[PDB]
Amino acid sequence: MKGDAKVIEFLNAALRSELTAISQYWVHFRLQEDWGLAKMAKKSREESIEEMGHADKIIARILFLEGHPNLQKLDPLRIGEGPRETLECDLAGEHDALKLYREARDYCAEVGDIVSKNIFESLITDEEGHVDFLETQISLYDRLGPQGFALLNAAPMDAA
Amino acid sequence: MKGDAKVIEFLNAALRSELTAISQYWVHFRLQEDWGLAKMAKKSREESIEEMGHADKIIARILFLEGHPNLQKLDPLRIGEGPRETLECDLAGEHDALKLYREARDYCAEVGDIVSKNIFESLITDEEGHVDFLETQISLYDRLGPQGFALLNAAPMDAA
Amino acid sequence: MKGDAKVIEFLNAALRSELTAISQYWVHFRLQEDWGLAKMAKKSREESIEEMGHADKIIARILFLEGHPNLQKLDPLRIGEGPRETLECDLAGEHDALKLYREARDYCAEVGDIVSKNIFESLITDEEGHVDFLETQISLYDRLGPQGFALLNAAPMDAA
Amino acid sequence: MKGDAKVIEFLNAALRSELTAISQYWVHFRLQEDWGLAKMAKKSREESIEEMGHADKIIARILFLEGHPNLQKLDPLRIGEGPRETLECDLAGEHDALKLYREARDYCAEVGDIVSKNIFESLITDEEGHVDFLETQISLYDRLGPQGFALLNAAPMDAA
Amino acid sequence: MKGDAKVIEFLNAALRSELTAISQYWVHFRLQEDWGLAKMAKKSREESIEEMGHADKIIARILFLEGHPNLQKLDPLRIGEGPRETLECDLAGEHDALKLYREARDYCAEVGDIVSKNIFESLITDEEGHVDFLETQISLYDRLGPQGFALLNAAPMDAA
Amino acid sequence: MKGDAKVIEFLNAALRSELTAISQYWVHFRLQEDWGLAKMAKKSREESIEEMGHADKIIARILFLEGHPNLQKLDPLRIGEGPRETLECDLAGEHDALKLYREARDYCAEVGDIVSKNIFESLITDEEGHVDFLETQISLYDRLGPQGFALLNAAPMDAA
Amino acid sequence: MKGDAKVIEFLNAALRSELTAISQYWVHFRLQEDWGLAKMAKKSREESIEEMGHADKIIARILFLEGHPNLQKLDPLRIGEGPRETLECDLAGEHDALKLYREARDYCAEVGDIVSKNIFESLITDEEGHVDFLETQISLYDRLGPQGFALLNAAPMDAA
Ligand code: HEM
Ligand code: HEM
Ligand code: HEM
Ligand code: HEM
Repeated sequence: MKGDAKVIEFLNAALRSELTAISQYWVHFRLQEDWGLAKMAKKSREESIEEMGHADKIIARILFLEGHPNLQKLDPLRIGEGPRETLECDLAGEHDALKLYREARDYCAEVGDIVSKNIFESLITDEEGHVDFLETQISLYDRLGPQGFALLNAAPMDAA
Repeated sequence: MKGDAKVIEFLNAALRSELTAISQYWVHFRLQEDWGLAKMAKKSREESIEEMGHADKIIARILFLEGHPNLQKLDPLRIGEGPRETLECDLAGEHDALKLYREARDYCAEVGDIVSKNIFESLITDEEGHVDFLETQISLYDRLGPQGFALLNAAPMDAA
Repeated sequence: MKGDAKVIEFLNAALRSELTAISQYWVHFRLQEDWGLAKMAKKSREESIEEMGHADKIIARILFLEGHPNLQKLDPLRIGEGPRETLECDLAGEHDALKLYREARDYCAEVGDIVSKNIFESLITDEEGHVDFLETQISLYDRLGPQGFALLNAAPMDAA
Repeated sequence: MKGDAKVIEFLNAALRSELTAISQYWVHFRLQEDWGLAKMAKKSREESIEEMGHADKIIARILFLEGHPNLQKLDPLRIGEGPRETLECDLAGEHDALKLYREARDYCAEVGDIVSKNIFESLITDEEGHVDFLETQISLYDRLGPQGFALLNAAPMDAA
Repeated sequence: MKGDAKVIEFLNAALRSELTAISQYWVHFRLQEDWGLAKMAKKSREESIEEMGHADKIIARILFLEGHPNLQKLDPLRIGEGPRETLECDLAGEHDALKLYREARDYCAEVGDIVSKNIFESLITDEEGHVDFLETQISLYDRLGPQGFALLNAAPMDAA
Repeated sequence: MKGDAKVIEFLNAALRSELTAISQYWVHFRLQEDWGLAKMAKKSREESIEEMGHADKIIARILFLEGHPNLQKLDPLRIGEGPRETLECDLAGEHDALKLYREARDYCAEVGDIVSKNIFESLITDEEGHVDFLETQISLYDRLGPQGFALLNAAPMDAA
Repeated sequence: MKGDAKVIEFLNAALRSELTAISQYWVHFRLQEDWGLAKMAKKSREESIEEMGHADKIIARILFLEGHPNLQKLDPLRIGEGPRETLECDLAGEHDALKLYREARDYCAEVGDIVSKNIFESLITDEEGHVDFLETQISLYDRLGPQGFALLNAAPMDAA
């Protein structure tokens, strides 16, 4: 089914946004793992794998609309150099993604592409979910303090 | 453990090579799925997920050597526009990767980084495995013919 | 139990014939596997393992008759360079073996070695079984055609 | 993948070495069985089947490197005429094989064929394992004495 | 079905041969048991029960051919007075039986009694099996020596 | 199999290094247990038992090469007097061991002792694994702080 | 609980005695394994692991009494060069240990350290157990003779 050229552009931009999130979360997972914050690390791994799912879903929609998925580049990565910074960087990436999705979503509605519109409403919904979580974690980070938060998310020497 | 600067460079190049393979295989999976060649598609999905594993393994080694993993860019993608071309493109990517790995591997040996050396020997071994498979598939493609090969790797209308 | 010198000669010739078949079938298995004709390959592997059994059985009979089993040489191998040729080469080897077994069998009867005679009748029976199969496969090969036969005996990319 | 002509030569020589071991072990199994040394016989059968595995593995590597596996001939067989001699003959064959493998292995390294190199390191490792075992058995043979060793490896009249 | 008078004669002679073997094996079982060679004894018991089966099979064939089975007498028994002698006596009895069976077998063939012929081929086959075993045991006896062989086939004081 | 005198020297040095690690880890386990840091203690016990395995493996290789394993002495022990010091002492011991293994490993390669070489590559790989872990733990120790780290690795009064 | 300085000295001497036994038994296990005396070897492995338990128990008591466990040295090792010698060397080590334990035990009683006293009574009891066993084995060794004993404790070629 031939799709609206601009909807395809939006989908490809969202895809690039996702590919960026995937790598950012995965690096954070690895980084957090090496810091000994296993519990924080597992969450990052999960979020990265969630984005992989979004990316796949989007690539399929692009092909169906007869466009060409472009995974050649990523937007700028934001790698935190510490526990709190990674939360900040991930949150920063979510806000940019939500901005982009709300925009794409409005355009899909205007052009009448119902299915593509709902995909963005679904993505918007998932991203607000991550935002909710990160905000709660950042809030808990300040309340507990650097050491306390690290303790809560660290693994004992005899773990796994 | 501080690592040899050039070993880290090689690891980051191998990582970029892998991130490229991951996306190339995934696009091929999606493309093959839309062509109705489900069986060919599932194989591509598997190979893409194998590369994801390699990438993760490499990022961890980089962090351990105290380097910084860089997933900001991918090498040029090779997207086939048909069944046979995708096999060709994937095979082309394997040869470039093997070339790079044999090079990195020699350098690790020369510098004495035993563990990093074996990682490249492991990657070289896996890639020769994929090459073996692709060559057999390309050979089978020419023997069966375009239609015959597509038939062998297609899914009936009542599938899954 | 001391056996008839010539029966032992026949047994050693049959053994050499079998050792030849074992290797011919095994190479064909490997060759067919690399061609992507897995189903054809599995049959060759089975036949090779059947011959291994015959060989073992014959070596035991030779030792019992107090002779010396000689596995130092094989008769000329017939390696096909393609699907149909391998069927032809295997069929060619069966005919030579049957010829030899019918001869040995008559001699065992003449000399009165009942048990050795039945072993050759058993071998003759198994070989006629393989001949039956190969003839049916060759016939099916011509009916289906090169591509069709290869298709029927090929494995999909997502196999095993 | 086209391979180095000399690596293929080495692989075919190793193959010939293995085909030789297979038959030597199998004859020893049969011989030992007729002597009533069932326990010694079962070990020989196992070792013969191990070599069969090595041979298969090597034939596959040869085909992948686009060479032609040659199973037409075997190196000279060494058939012991008694319990201790068979141990000696098998040990003699191991030393020749190890010599050949260490040589092939060095060449693979020099030419940079990593995978083929590791195959020879794997074979070298397995062969040193058999050598270890045989040396321990020969040592135990002299300590126990001909009759004692035969007793330890013999089966009672009511066995199996 | 009225049978050939001479085939019936042969069957009755074979029967007498078997009734003889049954008792010879059973006495040997008992003797060996009293000597404390339980493992040697169990084998003799098994062989005796095998012959019982042969005898039954033969009596049935005789009745079918409308002849009269005669179990009134046995051929001369051969009772060994020691471990090795019993093996010798049993082996001596096998050779006489095989001689008789090969003779009966030829006659059945000449007269065209197919079924009776195969019975003798079956008996010949079983007897060569026992001969094979006994020869291996006698060989093992000389290799191990009187004491060693007795040890291998003896039961500990706390057995069964 | 007679081995290279100097390879045996290296193996015995590696053995001494391992016997040292075994006792150092075990004392640390006991010490940490008495401090109430059960989780830290269990990890030390595991590492000590890992080294026991290495030691056994090395003693076996020495005997095979016909050398004489020498477990009469240990290198200087490094007993920490507190949580962080034990991590430091264990890390210090790993670096010395890696130094020794890389040296032995190069020599095995030079002399062509393939199997012994791989044992050192295996040991080097395991030790880099422990180093990775200890570095992550030391890093986590400074991030959490003395009290926080002790808390994370301590057992409640109602434990086990 | 601060302990009697001399009790701690005795405990550390007993510890050194045990660390010595551990290594002596383990070397004997390995040696016996290479000789092909698997059954004798498994017993040595068990005894070595028993001593490991004693050592651990003693180190814990030392720490509780606020002393410092010293595993830096071992008493002189006694490595037998043959089956019977290893039994002799192990027995020699037991007698020295018992001598030391009876001495430490008396001192603990005199000073009133009840718990430490019972530990030595427990060790004395276990050691007399090993002595009982070794004496029975040495006696059985002379009764059976070198070859007979080796036979009883050897493993067949098809073992494990
Ligand atoms: C940044 C590089 C990537 C890394 C490090 C990575 C890592 C992983 C790993 C190791 C898994 C296996 C499941 C598990 O570990 O629990 C996984 C699964 C998956 N990845 Fe990736 N991945 C990467 C990129 C991608 C991208 C860009 C795509 C394709 C568009 C993708 C799509 C998927 C999907 C859909 C799964 C789920 C598979 C399943 O569980 O059935 N991944 N990835
Ligand atoms: C020289 C004469 C040979 C004899 C008498 C012999 C005997 C045997 C026997 C009795 C089996 C039958 C299956 C079983 O026991 O489970 C076996 C298995 C096997 N043989 Fe042979 N063999 C011979 C040669 C070979 C050759 C030339 C190859 C390949 C180049 C080979 C490779 C194997 C393999 C891979 C198996 C394993 C089957 C499995 O576990 O799936 N054999 N052989
Ligand atoms: C000469 C003295 C014989 C002795 C001491 C003897 C001993 C034995 C023993 C102890 C059994 C009892 C069942 C069992 O153990 O399970 C057995 C089974 C048997 N005997 Fe005999 N037997 C003798 C003669 C015969 C004869 C003359 C025949 C037939 C002509 C014969 C045929 C059989 C058969 C067919 C069985 C198998 C039963 C079954 O498995 O269903 N036996 N015999
Ligand atoms: C001198 C060299 C030593 C060697 C070669 C050695 C060997 C072994 C082996 C192979 C194990 C591994 C686990 C298993 O087999 O299940 C074991 C277990 C054990 N070892 Fe050692 N060991 C040595 C020294 C020690 C020392 C110094 C101690 C303590 C002071 C010790 C205490 C133990 C304990 C308590 C276990 C029992 C594990 C359990 O059952 O939970 N070992 N040792």
